[PDB]
Amino acid sequence: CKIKVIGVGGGGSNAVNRMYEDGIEGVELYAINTDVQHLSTLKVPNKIQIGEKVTRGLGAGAKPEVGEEAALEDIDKIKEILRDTDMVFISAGLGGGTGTGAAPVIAKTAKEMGILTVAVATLPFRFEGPRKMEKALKGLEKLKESSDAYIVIHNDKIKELSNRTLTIKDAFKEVDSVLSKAVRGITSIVVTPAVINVDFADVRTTLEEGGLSIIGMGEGRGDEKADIAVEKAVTSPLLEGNTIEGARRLLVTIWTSEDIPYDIVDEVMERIHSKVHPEAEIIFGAVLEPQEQDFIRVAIVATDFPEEKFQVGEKEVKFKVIK
Ligand SMILES: Nc1nc2c(nc(N3CCOCC3)n2[C@@H]2O[C@H](COP(=O)(O)OP(=O)(O)OP(=O)(O)O)[C@@H](O)[C@H]2O)c(=O)[nH]1
Ligand SMILES: [Mg+2]
Repeated sequence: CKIKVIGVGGGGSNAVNRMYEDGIEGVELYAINTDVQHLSTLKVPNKIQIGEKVTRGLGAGAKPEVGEEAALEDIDKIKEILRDTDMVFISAGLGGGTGTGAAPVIAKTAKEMGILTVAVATLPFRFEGPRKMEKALKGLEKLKESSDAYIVIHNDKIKELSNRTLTIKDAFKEVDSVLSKAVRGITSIVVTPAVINVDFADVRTTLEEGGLSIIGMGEGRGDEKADIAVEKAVTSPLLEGNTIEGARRLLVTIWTSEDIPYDIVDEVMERIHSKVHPEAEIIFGAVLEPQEQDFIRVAIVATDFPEEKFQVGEKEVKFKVIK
């Protein structure tokens, strides 16, 4: 199965860099940016500029329209990277110019090529201010038109669920860690020899035209680990306003330490089926978590919601038209 992960803009690129550092295997990684200095700092193996003419290699100045133009100008570069691909993850931090503006053009180009197109988009922290969030939400409306599924993660939910950080740098490292777990949990059950592999065909049937997608993760240790992990995952969505229990399709990854036998999945999946929608179609895989002991992590990607709505702080977000 040919899977690619494409980071778009600075934040998106940083998440893909973390995936590389975390040892993602069996996938080809790319970083796309209009800011050439930032590209030069990355360890991601494939580094691609867009927008030389409109930005001169100096970034998009927080203007999504310039990110969009950069992608359109260089749509040939994008098509070349997307050749011979089954699935692509498009990782973007929404709220700047390049991720916000270019991600929809890359997504549309992939989807028109028949590639299973999964956006992995963050919404900004509250400390980034109100204008970055407005721009993020406007861009998300274009990204959704262009994607099979769009996983939306609100950085404030990561902060709520994580240790206090003392630098903005460290706040973003926690975001990158979560995004990396989220993506590696899907890829590793398809393209690496796993505890329980899933067929790519099943990942496609789960995510194709799924639309808004929400993730929740939970860890469990010791004797009650299945119940603890499942309860935490289902009650810890990384986007508010649409409970994981209403989704009609779900993709579940069970990470297991080496000492936990595979049949832990029997109990996990019974508990998940009891908690979520009775008619949900759920596909699941299992993969090893190195360096852990007496441990599982349950990660749930929930999609195919009845309504493509969510909440950010005190704002209920709906889009104009759902295709
Ligand atoms: N995963 C992840 N996300 C990050 C990271 N850093 C940021 N920002 C980017 C903005 O400055 C503060 C930190 N972001 C987020 O990226 C969002 C977009 O910023 P950007 O990716 O730097 O912007 P761009 O797509 O490069 O657009 P430009 O061409 O610079 O206008 C921000 O709102 C942040 O929430 C990071 O290291 N990892
Ligand atoms: Mg930038």
